[PDB]
Amino acid sequence: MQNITQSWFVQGMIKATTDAWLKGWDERNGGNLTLRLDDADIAPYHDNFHQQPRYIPLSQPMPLLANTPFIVTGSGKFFRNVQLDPMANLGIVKVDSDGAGYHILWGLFNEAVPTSELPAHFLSHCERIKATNGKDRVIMHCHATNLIALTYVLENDTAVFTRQLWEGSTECLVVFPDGVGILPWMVPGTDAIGQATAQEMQKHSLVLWPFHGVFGSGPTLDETFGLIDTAEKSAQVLVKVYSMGGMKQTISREELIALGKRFGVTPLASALAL
Amino acid sequence: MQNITQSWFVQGMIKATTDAWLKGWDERNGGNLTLRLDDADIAPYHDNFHQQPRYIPLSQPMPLLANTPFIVTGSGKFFRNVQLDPMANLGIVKVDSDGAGYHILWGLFNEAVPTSELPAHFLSHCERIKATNGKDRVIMHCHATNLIALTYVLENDTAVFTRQLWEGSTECLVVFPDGVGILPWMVPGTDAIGQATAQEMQKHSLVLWPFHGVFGSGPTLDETFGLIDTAEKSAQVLVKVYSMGGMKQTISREELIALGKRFGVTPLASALAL
Amino acid sequence: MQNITQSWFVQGMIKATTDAWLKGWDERNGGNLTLRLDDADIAPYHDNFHQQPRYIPLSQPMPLLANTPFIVTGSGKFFRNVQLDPMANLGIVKVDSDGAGYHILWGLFNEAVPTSELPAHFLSHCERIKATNGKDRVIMHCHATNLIALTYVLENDTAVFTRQLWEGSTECLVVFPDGVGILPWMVPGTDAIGQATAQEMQKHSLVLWPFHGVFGSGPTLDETFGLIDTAEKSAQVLVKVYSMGGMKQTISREELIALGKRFGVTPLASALAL
Amino acid sequence: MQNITQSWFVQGMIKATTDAWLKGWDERNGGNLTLRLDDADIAPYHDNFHQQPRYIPLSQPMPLLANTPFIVTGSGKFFRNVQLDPMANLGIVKVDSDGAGYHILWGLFNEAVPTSELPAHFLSHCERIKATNGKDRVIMHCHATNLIALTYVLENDTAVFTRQLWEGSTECLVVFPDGVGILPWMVPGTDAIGQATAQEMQKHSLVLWPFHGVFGSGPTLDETFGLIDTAEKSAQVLVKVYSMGGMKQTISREELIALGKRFGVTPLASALAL
Ligand SMILES: [Ca+2]
Ligand SMILES: [Ca+2]
Ligand SMILES: [Ca+2]
Ligand SMILES: [Ca+2]
Ligand SMILES: [Zn+2]
Ligand SMILES: [Zn+2]
Ligand SMILES: [Zn+2]
Ligand SMILES: [Zn+2]
Ligand SMILES: [Zn+2]
Ligand SMILES: [Zn+2]
Ligand SMILES: [Zn+2]
Ligand SMILES: [Zn+2]
Repeated sequence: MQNITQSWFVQGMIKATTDAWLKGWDERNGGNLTLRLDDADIAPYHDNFHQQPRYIPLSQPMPLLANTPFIVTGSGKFFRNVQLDPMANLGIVKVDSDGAGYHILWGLFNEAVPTSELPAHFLSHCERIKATNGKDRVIMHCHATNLIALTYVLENDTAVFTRQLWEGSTECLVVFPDGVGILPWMVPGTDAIGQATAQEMQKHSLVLWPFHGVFGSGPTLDETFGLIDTAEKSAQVLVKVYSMGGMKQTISREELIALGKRFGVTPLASALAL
Repeated sequence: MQNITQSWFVQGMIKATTDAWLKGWDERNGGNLTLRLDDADIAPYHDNFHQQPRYIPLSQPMPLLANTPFIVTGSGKFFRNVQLDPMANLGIVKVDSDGAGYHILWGLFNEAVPTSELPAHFLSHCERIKATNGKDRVIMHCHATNLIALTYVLENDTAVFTRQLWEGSTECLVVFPDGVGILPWMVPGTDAIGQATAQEMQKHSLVLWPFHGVFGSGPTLDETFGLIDTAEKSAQVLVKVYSMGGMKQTISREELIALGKRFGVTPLASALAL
Repeated sequence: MQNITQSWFVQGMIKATTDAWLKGWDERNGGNLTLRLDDADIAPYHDNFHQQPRYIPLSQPMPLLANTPFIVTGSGKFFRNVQLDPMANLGIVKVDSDGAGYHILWGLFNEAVPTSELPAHFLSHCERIKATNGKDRVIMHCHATNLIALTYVLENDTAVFTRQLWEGSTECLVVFPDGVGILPWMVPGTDAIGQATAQEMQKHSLVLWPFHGVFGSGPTLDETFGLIDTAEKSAQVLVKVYSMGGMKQTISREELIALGKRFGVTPLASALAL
Repeated sequence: MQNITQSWFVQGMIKATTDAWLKGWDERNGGNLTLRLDDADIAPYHDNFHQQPRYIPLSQPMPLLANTPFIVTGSGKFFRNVQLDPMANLGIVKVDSDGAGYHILWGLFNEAVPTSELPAHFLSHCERIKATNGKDRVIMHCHATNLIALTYVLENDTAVFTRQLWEGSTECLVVFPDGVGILPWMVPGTDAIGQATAQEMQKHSLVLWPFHGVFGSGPTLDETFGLIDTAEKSAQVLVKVYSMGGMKQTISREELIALGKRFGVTPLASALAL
């Protein structure tokens, strides 16, 4: 075809990672981004693939993802660098017929260790597929600065934290009416945190990791980035308000109820009851 | 002609939306921008228009806008993306001979729903035309971060809020001597908030929506952006000052009076009396 | 020659104004920048000049500036736009043989009112020429955000304010050992504020206008920008420290004395005595 | 060859300095960056070198660096300008056979004074070579804003300061398990501060200079920048948290212990014991 680096999905991965870098959310190798593709996306470019795509087994088979391709940021790669060398910093993988492993079709020098966070991402993709009847395609982790700061000062409780974010920008209830699930602090990279995050993804499109960052899902790169950006903007507003001594006034429960009815969403009951 | 994407007004819309994106004012699809044009602006490009421009009725006819073209950001579009694909994210519309509806001449894939916020914008354009004897041409809504934060901590009163913004940068009284009208919180997208905003636009070039954002008017894209940027800069200064424990000294009433006389403006009486 | 827009000084004016825009210091038409040139800079380009350069008298003759060319930002122009259209937003002027007026050689559509702030700038250039035996060539005014915020919370006194800025970054005493002169608030654009600023320029390379901004001088665009940037960086640090409850420790008088001796500067006595 | 300005190491120096400029860490001539090269890096370009490379003696011979080339930012140069004119703002130097001096092979107009900070950098390179069995190649000094602010409000003690940075982003213990060494304030540019910094570099990859900035080491430009960026991001989070009234909850000692075991690092004992 044209080269795969000019494909919609490589260009989209470059845009999202670069935008997140520019926001200050992705120091060093902090953050990861995975996008579920279709065969029709990657098929024109198959002669650009690795001659012998490396195979990586999954310890935990995921048959819901059989035969499914993804484009991913590599483990240890810097979001800042994706724009400079997408083939070095991104990979295209395809899960096998059994969901027992994946082949690295393109990128990452055909190496296994830059795909280390994929089994955790894959667990969350699976729960988002089920929760959204296949609409969601993206899992994005970043170190969203104000959301992180808030985890040191707000109660790390889904209802309470959700409610404050809803109050901090009018749009938030409409963008994430299901709220933001808040886990306990957990050691990153473990089976435990991957399972716990996927469990929260059953009920929320946003999950926070206290003293660490955020994990979001959505149907497209832009919608997923925009979801995170909306929560982080509210957080930014809140950090300013709290630094000024706290809220003198805010959006009321009654107003939040009226907002949800107008926009035809069901706000998370526990956060709305506060 | 040359292509319409290189026209002064498409390029100007790209600049304004991109600049607002870069300021952090327009997460996701937050914000909207409409610019009133003349027939002479768009006429050279008419063979670039949609073959059969889609017609959208206005529930509320606006004869003051008969035969008037505009360029607009689409409903649901991201300011960040305007620079990447102006034809997808912007539309050119023209109100009909009766003010009873508009045709989508260009952009937006000739679709109706990305023009959903136009009847509210149009109500404010009408009041600004009358208030400025036709000089004002732009309505801009964005989520200006520090202005939003201030609505949680200052009294949401036109006089009081105006006065603080005037104190937070010397230029402000000269740039917006008529002040900043502050509405109650209202559900967005409703006839109620569109009418209420237009009512405030009779008396002010800036209107704030508590816990949401700002709505500004002016004669050009740059002047309208600059108006908002001036208020938001003052707000940024104020958030820092309030975070440091508040004002030790400030611009006095007497100084604000002297400033207005030198620059030949009439400052809003209620804000000046404080 | 090559076109004058590619000249070192037009390119330098673009860089400085653009960098200041990007810092957030120059909303709207806030700020102004003037650079003293030599005839040898502009001579190659004389056939690019206005056919009949417009003449503007100076109410206050300045014979020290006889025959001297400058490149300037226009009155009412936006720093953001200089990069897009330097000829519209910048002018080259040359003071006449008597210092009684200046000709607009290039730019600004050969119009007088975008040169309105020049008589004030010229007064400060004159005092900086005398104070530096002709080394200083630049006067820069901008709305440096943290410096502005500090004028609401620190005593607006040269010694006190200088001392805090020296404490807020180790470099500051070495970069501006003569300190920062602080005026009372004054109505901008007046003969009074222009004279008062020039009077302070006799003793300091930096002057602050409370609740407004900063005015700096130096030998080159980069050194002048860097001077302002150094003070503003210290201010940024200070705003954070004050927002966190104030200094637990700081640079001592004894340390500031040792710093000045090592770097061979004489720190402003009043600020050092505190 | 191709020109040396397109070499990996000139391009890398441009990227790192530009990125640091954009972060706000390197006002004026604040900051310095040195990268240890191999002969094979520079050899293709030798006919681009100065005809007669200037020789600069070292007062303190450093035989560990005999025959070793480096690329460096010049003394007095602005990080902002490196991208505009790398040959003016960068130099390539090579230490002689005895470690008694260095030749300026390229850049800096073959002048001595823009290499003034090299003997201090070289002392730290020597200790990092020994501490890392030759893996570390980069010394970077910058004025990282939030780290600087924190030195006015936290105890300037290695253990205490390290512990807070570890708490302010989960990654930090894994990225700098050896902690951040904190010196007393010292007059910059002196033999004393260069020796003291090198002494701290024996035990830490990061050193802070209170009321001034940070000094980091690592194997590549990206890893060194990323190290600093990680500490500075944590600092940014902390400044927000402290401005909001302090931590309500944080990462516990027990959690930090579990984190270090999972990632196979030995956290600095004193910081972990708190
Ligand atoms: Ca939950
Ligand atoms: Ca009003
Ligand atoms: Ca003085
Ligand atoms: Ca130590
Ligand atoms: Zn992470
Ligand atoms: Zn709960
Ligand atoms: Zn809005
Ligand atoms: Zn009122
Ligand atoms: Zn000004
Ligand atoms: Zn005094
Ligand atoms: Zn330094
Ligand atoms: Zn200790």
